[PDB]
Amino acid sequence: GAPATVTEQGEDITSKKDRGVLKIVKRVGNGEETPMIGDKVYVHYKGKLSNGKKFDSSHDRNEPFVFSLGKGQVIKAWDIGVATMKKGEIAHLLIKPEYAYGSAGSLPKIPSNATLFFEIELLDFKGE
Ligand SMILES: COc1cc2cc(c1OC)OCC[C@@H](C)n1cc(nn1)C[C@H](C)COC(=O)[C@@H]1CCCCN1C(=O)[C@H]2C1CCCCC1
Repeated sequence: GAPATVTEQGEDITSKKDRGVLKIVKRVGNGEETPMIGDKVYVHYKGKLSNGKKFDSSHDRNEPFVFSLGKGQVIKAWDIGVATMKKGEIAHLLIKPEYAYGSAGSLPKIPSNATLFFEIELLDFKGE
């Protein structure tokens, strides 16, 4: 399914080219601006352990997930991946633990050495 597809076909958007963050554009956005560091960003997402079944989803709380880009309020993979997204874009990310919660994990939700999969819809972003 979608995680395997990202493993097979996604682009590596890491600087190191260690395949730590793999991306597929699922629905193209408009604009020519991507967000830059400091911006306030609005998304809807669905996220899950890659080997898991149930999502954490913003829709389940019926409100968008807001954060500031590059300010370390979210995992390194979101800081990296959302910086590549256009407004209206839907992207799939697959993320190795080094760009998420690492060998320490983040229990109870995230175990040690967890790979993570998200679908992200970029709704909007505004400059600091
Ligand atoms: C490790 O803790 C969590 C991880 C994740 C979600 C968590 C969470 O408990 C704080 O709560 C979901 C409740 C919403 C409103 N939320 C998200 C955050 N703050 N509040 C942002 C989080 C503090 C950090 O989350 C992230 O950096 C990423 C990207 C943004 C969306 C949430 N993220 C997660 O890692 C989720 C997990 C995704 C895989 C399945 C388990 C949840």
